[PDB]
Amino acid sequence: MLEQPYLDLAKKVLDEGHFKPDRTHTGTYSIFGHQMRFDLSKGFPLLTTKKVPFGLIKSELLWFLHGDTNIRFLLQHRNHIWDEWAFEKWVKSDEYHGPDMTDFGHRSQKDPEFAAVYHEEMAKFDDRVLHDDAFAAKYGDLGLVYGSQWRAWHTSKGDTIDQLGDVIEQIKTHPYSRRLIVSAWNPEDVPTMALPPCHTLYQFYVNDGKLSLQLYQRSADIFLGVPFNIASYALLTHLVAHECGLEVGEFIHTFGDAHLAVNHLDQIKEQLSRTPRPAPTLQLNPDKHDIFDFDMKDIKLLNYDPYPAIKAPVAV
Amino acid sequence: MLEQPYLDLAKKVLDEGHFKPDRTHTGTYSIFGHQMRFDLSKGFPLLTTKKVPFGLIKSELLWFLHGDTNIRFLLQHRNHIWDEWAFEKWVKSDEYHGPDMTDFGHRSQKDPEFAAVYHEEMAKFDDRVLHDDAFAAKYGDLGLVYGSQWRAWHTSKGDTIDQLGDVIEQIKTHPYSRRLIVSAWNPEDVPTMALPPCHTLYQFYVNDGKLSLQLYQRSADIFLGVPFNIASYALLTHLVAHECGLEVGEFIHTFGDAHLAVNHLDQIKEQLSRTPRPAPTLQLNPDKHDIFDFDMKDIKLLNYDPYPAIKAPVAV
Ligand SMILES: O=c1ccn([C@H]2C[C@H](O)[C@@H](COP(=O)(O)O)O2)c(=O)[nH]1
Ligand SMILES: O=c1ccn([C@H]2C[C@H](O)[C@@H](COP(=O)(O)O)O2)c(=O)[nH]1
Repeated sequence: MLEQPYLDLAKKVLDEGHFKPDRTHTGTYSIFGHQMRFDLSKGFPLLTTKKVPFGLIKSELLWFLHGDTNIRFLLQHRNHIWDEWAFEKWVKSDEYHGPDMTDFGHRSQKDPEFAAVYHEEMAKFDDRVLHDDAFAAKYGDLGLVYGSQWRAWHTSKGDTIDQLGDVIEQIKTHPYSRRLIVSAWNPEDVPTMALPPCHTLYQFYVNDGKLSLQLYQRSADIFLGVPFNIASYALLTHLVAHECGLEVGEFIHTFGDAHLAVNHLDQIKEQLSRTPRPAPTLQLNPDKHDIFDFDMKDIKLLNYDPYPAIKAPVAV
Repeated sequence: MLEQPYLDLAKKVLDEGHFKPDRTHTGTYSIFGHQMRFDLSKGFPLLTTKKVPFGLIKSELLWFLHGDTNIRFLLQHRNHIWDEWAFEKWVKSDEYHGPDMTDFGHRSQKDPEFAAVYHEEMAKFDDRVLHDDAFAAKYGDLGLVYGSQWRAWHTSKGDTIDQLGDVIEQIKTHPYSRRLIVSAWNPEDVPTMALPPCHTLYQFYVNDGKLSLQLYQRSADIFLGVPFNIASYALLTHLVAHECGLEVGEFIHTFGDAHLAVNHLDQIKEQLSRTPRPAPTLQLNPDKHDIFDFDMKDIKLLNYDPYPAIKAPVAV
């Protein structure tokens, strides 16, 4: 079925990946270099063998797409994927006056009595970002994230490039171009960012009226990360194809280091017992064409019928 | 044999690639997204089914490695891969006083009586670059090429990053790093360079004392280009492994658009009749460790026994 490539990457890491330490007290099993294809005319690759929240995956992408770097848009669609990086900033800053909150990510997962204060402060931090304008502008704004790297790359003569807007324009006028490339890796920010981007670079490709997209992903968490990554970029393929009025082609997903966390073996094995169902269909608004001004209600998912979600611990 | 992946990419493009126009009056057959592996402990992947000039492939890489961007180093090892980009500059410039030389690449291949003056001027241009210092500095210097993109990426606050020197340092001290990435794509130069780099980005990887390298190549000429590309980067894998004292692992070659030019079908079919021979062995100087100061005589090839070379026309 559509998703087999992903079930094949999980199996491949299980009986083939080697043990490799990382930023965590536990390790990972990992491989290096891996490529998968999804024919997007076959259906949309949201996993069926595990419930994946599309609304999250899509409100994040819109954010990227508007070139926004402020958490606030996200909070307003109840999407919190990005709160820990914002709130970190808050905490290491003058203006903050609360229980230190040092190394809160690790310590969220030991103490059930800290994990309860972290969850209080965070709710207030989210609250202030949502209502206090001055506040958002100071700690709601992440600075370097995909949205500005895509739509406002800072030059050396202090202006701004919209890589993606220009690229889309190129697709419209030089479809056979071999240089349709949006990159998110700036070698001058990289050594001082707490997260240099995982989604390093991608490249668009046109042939016979079809748009395809290859993603170069330096590092992928097979269980938690890669199910979301797949849908993000398959959605982007669709949106760009829609804006250029091209038919949709293939999403190619290339990896550097694909890993599975050692405390996720059981969950992943559980996943491999399930038998894929038919893929959902994606469905974009026909009246609206500028994808830059797309909203939530413009992108529908149809016939998504997943297995239950698989809760799992996180890696810290 | 070691090279099968390449013979498998050529076949794959033959009975599977679709017709696609490009910068040339002829087309290309092409595919999008492709990955190959070469286990470098099995031997060095210089093609055996077609004579490939190692000396060229290596004097180019040393140049990159010294962070040089001046043609002159190259001329001094009789390597001309880069002369047309230098000389172009010359020609569209005040100081030049000769037969116009407009669109010389196309017109080199029609007129056997132009192709003879182009070959005269070029010999003089090469001569001046070799002997006139002021001259080299003005037209010998290509500006943006791999050597400065690797070793002197210009920042926004007007300094210089040595991506590769830093990366190597990282390999030495954080071998399990998932961010060992040297990128050659600067979104701010890209729209005004006559050749935005083909070799877009690469990433190093370490496990069990072995170094591997994945290359993201946006565009590859399967017949002319890709045999050289393979050895460049397999050499680089070796040199970096040597400097970090790690064993050598795999070279993974990832492609965006892999193409074959329509006037190279016959040559490629001829190539597929040949039967690979055993791979040559690479052999680097043990006394010298700083790869930045490696010379020609420090890198030997052993037991390279190729088939004859396959001359072919070029695409213009
Ligand atoms: O969409 C995402 C976002 C993050 N990660 C993971 C990969 C790693 O587990 C971690 C990044 O750590 P480094 O790879 O930078 O060291 O985030 C994913 O797999 N997918
Ligand atoms: O080492 C090299 C250098 C160049 N090319 C080719 C690929 C294309 O034929 C051409 C670049 O043109 P664009 O892809 O930028 O349009 O150079 C290679 O395959 N390998």
